Amino acid sequence: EVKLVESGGGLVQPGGSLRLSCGTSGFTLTDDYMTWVRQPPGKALEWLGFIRDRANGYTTEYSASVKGRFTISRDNSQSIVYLQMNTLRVEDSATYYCARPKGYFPYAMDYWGQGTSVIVCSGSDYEFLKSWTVEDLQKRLLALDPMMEQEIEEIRQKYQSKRQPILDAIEAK
Amino acid sequence: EVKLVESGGGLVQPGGSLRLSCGTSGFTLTDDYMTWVRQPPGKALEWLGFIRDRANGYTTEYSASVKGRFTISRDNSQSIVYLQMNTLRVEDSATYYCARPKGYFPYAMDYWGQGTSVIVCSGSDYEFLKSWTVEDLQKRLLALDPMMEQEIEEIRQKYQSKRQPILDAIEAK
Amino acid sequence: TEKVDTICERNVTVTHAKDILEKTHNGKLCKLNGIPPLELGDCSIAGWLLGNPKCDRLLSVPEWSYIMEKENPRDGLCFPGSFSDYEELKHLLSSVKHFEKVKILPKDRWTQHTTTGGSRACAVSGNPSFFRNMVWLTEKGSNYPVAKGSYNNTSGEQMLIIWGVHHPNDETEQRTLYQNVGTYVSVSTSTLNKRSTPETATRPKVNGQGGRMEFFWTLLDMWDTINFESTGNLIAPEYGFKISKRGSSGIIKTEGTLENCETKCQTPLGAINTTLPFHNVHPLTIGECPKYVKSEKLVLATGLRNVPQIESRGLFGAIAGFIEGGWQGMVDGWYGYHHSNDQGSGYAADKESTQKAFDCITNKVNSVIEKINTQFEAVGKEFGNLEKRLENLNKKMEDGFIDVWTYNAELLVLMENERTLDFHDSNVKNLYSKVRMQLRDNVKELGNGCFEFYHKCDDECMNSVKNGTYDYPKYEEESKLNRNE
Amino acid sequence: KESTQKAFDCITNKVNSVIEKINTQFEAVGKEFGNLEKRLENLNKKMEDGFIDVWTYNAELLVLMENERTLDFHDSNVKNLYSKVRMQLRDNVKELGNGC
Amino acid sequence: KESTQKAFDCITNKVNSVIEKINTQFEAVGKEFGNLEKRLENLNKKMEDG
Amino acid sequence: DIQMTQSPASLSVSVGETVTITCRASENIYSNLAWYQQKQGKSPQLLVYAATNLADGVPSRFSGSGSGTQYSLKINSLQSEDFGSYYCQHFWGTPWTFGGGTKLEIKAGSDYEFLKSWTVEDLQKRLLALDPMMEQEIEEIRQKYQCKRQPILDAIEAK
Ligand SMILES: *[C@@H]1O[C@H](CO)[C@@H](O[C@@H]2O[C@H](CO)[C@@H](O[C@@H]3O[C@H](CO)[C@@H](O)[C@H](O)[C@@H]3O)[C@H](O)[C@H]2NC(C)=O)[C@H](O)[C@H]1NC(C)=O
Ligand SMILES: *[C@@H]1O[C@H](CO)[C@@H](O[C@@H]2O[C@H](CO)[C@@H](O[C@@H]3O[C@H](CO)[C@@H](O)[C@H](O)[C@@H]3O)[C@H](O)[C@H]2NC(C)=O)[C@H](O)[C@H]1NC(C)=O
Ligand SMILES: *[C@@H]1O[C@H](CO)[C@@H](O)[C@H](O)[C@H]1NC(C)=O
Ligand SMILES: *[C@@H]1O[C@H](CO)[C@@H](O)[C@H](O)[C@H]1NC(C)=O
Repeated sequence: EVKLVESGGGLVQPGGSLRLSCGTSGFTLTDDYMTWVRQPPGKALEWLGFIRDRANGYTTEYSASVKGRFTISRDNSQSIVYLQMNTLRVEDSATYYCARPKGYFPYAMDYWGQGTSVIVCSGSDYEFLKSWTVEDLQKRLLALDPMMEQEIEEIRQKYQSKRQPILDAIEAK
Repeated sequence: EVKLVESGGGLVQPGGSLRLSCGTSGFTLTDDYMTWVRQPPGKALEWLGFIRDRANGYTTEYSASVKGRFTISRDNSQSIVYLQMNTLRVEDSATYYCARPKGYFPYAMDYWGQGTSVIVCSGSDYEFLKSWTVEDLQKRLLALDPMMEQEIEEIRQKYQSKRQPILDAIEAK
Repeated sequence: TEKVDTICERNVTVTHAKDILEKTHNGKLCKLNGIPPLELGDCSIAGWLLGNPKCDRLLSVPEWSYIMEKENPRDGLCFPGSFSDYEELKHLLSSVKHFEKVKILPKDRWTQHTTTGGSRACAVSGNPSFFRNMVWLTEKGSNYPVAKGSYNNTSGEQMLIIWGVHHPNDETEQRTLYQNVGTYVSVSTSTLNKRSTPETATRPKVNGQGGRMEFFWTLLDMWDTINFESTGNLIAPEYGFKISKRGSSGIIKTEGTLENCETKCQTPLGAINTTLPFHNVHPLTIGECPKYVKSEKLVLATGLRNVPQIESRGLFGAIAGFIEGGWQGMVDGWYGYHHSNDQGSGYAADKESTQKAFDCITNKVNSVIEKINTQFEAVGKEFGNLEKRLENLNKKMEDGFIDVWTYNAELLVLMENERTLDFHDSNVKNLYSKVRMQLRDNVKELGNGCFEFYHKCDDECMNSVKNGTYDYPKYEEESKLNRNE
Repeated sequence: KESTQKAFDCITNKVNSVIEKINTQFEAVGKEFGNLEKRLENLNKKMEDGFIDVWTYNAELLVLMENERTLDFHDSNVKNLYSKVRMQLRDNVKELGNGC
Repeated sequence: KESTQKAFDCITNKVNSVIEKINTQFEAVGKEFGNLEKRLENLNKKMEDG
Repeated sequence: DIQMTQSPASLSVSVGETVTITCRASENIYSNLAWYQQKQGKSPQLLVYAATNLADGVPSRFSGSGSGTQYSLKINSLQSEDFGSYYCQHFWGTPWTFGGGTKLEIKAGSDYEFLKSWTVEDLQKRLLALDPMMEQEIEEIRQKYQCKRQPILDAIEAK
């Protein structure tokens, strides 16, 4: 009953760097095939890379797409493994899972953490964007927030509209 | 080395009731096939009935003669089993043994207590017997006791008469 | 469906299991081993040794095998005071079963001091009175001659002599009681010497009195003459508690009350009567009763792994072997043979081997039981407020042992469960092997555990196979003839 | 895959059950004793020391036994596997005698 | 010869490993306690006895 | 309910060779059987369970055999201590009925005019096994006469 915790992700500018980490609770007979995997919000789950234990060298096996971009290694002294984000792109936006096969051999990636989302949204160029002073930025803030709410209450009320089935079937047995 | 103790029997009027009990000492791996058996002084040993443990219901298997007369059940809270005597008859006079197979299966009724005698002697009718006052009863008491002794000393001296073989063979090597 | 835990798996289903942890207790404080307890009730040990007004039913208590006591004995030590070395006295009581409250120094001795003891806080329905065993020396004739009491041991056993001194609250009150100041109380025995000096000072109002009683207790071992000497403030004992016998008693801090039973053990929650070797009821037992372990259940898988089979029957009249799993239809014993002869099919156990296995299990648990023989009278000692370290030590020590034994119990059955389960499996293999090695070349090893013969085998030869006397050369020629074609 | 997963589950459950059974004093801080309490101090030390020794035993020997408990267990599995196959191929195999 | 020597080595190493694992208090001398330290004495006894 | 009897009913024979006690059966009790020795004055012991297996205390002088509805026990070397009631009991049919039982003694050879050449161990064997059933008969007369006294009490307190 080992709980894999993880942290590090959030909002990052493209081309930045980030310190992802997943750490392990509970008594693991082995933490050999430590693995980092990711799932974009598009639900195309893709495997990233390895890291192993003392016994056979702290070797790694990265995906071809991420051969040199991300770097996986562990600082074994506190039973945590780090993944470095470098040279970030828009595609990197995904919820990242720490994963691990229980046996000494790979049979099932069968311990998954809650996942940490990482979000690299485009349109952050400053070709024309830094020209505006405090006032223009504040005015677009005060024009974008209200529509933010009314849109999300609209989505929540239509979710309620598709959810009354439960509200009716409870009294309908 | 479990010692089966038992108690309850004695002198009972016909048609009465009695609380026979046998209890268990020592550490028994199971007390499953608890069993009540009896041997009349005529040495025709006859099996009476069962009682089992939690695992398969406190079921019973009575002899056909004693289907409804005696009732076997256990009060497991103090590791003792009771047998109720109801509707007693003259035939019920017997030394009653608690017995039990050691294994989980019946292979030998191989734990027997010292036994408790129960004695239902006839001739206790009061068609004509209650008429006598204290004096007649006392006089037949004082006429039946002396012959009681002289008869039993007669039997004991004839037992000695048949027992001198040992008294002679000890000095005869 | 009795499930047991083993070293390898968890919640394994077994055919039979014998829980060896007595989790249950009747819950009533009952007489132990024929000898009734000492039903104190609301009076503390000090209250009984002094004889408060609140409990005068104790003036001659019959022999007790254990003592009870409420957690806070509201009706003990009526006069606000202390009790020097209370806990040593309680621990001594833990090893004493019967007192006899012999006279040593009656009120007749003190003809020069008024023996009238008075106390508002310890009143008897509004009247001033005092502990029965203590006499409250005061001045007589506006004078306090030097009290000089003595005693020579005569009863042939250690006598508990209990006395005390009074710390008055006022100099005026000191003098109005004893008519002198600079008072001392000397108590000397052949080994004890103690010269207490009462001091009068302002103390917080407790039960209306500022002054206190210091109480001391001692043992007159063997013809040890005791000498009380005082110029006041002494609270003399008129009652020396000779101890009738040694023994093994205890103090149970329980609020219950005595009822009628007969139990060889007794615990603060309730009595224990069982043949099991462990119990998680309460550590502070008394007498002949089993070890305590912090566990919740200890199930010994005496049975064998209860694997059912698929039950595809009625087609060919024969059954599948032990490879696919056990037979629901076998009731005669753990291990056996199903013989599908031409005279009629049928199961039949192997009585000898299953009896051997049951003897092995029983001897295993019994040997474990015999090896466990530890401290019997694990009663709970008491410690004063300034002995906290010691108390902690005690606790830790005691607690450590419980933990160790819990381990030594739990893991044991854990290992033993595995020790048993595969053992059963082993037996079956042996049985199979034995049969396979007694039927060298006359059987088609049907591969599910069976043996389908080459020669027409009546019930007699198969009965011979069961009991290990099968005659191979008798059927060798016919079996070879059938096998060749 | 199936049998090796079963074996790994057995090992993991074994060590985990050992782990759960071990639950002892938590705050084992060190008490202090004055110069005239030397006896008491020694007692404490001895008591504490004894427990350490016991647990050392109860640990060391455990893994010792458990190591044997495991090793032959593995060997046992292989025999079973072989036996199983040998018992599923009744008379269609030349038992090559090296395990094949 | 080979197999019986292996078995004897196994037995000898077994008993020897048990022997090495047992290393406890050396100077288990008996302390003394005064009459008013009875509790402490009992504690000691119980501890040691345990 | 099945029929089970000791065909060689209660007998008397000397010591030192085989005695065969046989047990019948109405239907197929496979081999589950029990052979009980009962010394007069003592609780029954156990000799053979499953019709051939010896008890915990192996006398090395008893043996069993049989199958189906036909069983037997043989004492290959009878001795003085082996005197008592012998019972066969079946455990197959739900009524665990017992056998008729067989008594074993000597043809009046217990007196020294017959066992002059026998050993001396049987002397203390008989000394050990003599008293208890002598008391048992004494208190048997005592209990029958107490039950004969009981009506007198019943009528005394009746009025
Ligand atoms: C009073 O206290 C004394 C403490 O010394 C108790 O000890 C007894 O003291 C007397 C002398 O006072 C001794 O008795 C002697 O006994 C021997 C025995 O042969 C005899 O030869 C002497 O002539 C003398 O009588 C002895 O030390 C001791 N008595 C014993 C131990 O029996 C004394 O017992 C106390 N008085 C009582 C309890 O009445
Ligand atoms: C093992 O079981 C076998 C078979 O049950 C027994 O060995 C011998 O079996 C034959 C059966 O043909 C017995 O011969 C006769 O049997 C018939 C009917 O069963 C019976 O009516 C005859 O009186 C005669 O006994 C033969 O007696 C029997 N041998 C012995 C020594 O009893 C035997 O039960 C077992 N053999 C062992 C344990 O060595
Ligand atoms: C207590 O248990 C024993 C068996 O250990 C039994 O002999 C005795 O009768 C029991 N006493 C009771 C239930 O009062
Ligand atoms: C107990 O056994 C049941 C049987 O199916 C199982 O479902 C459950 O998970 C077990 N409990 C455990 C392993 O803690």
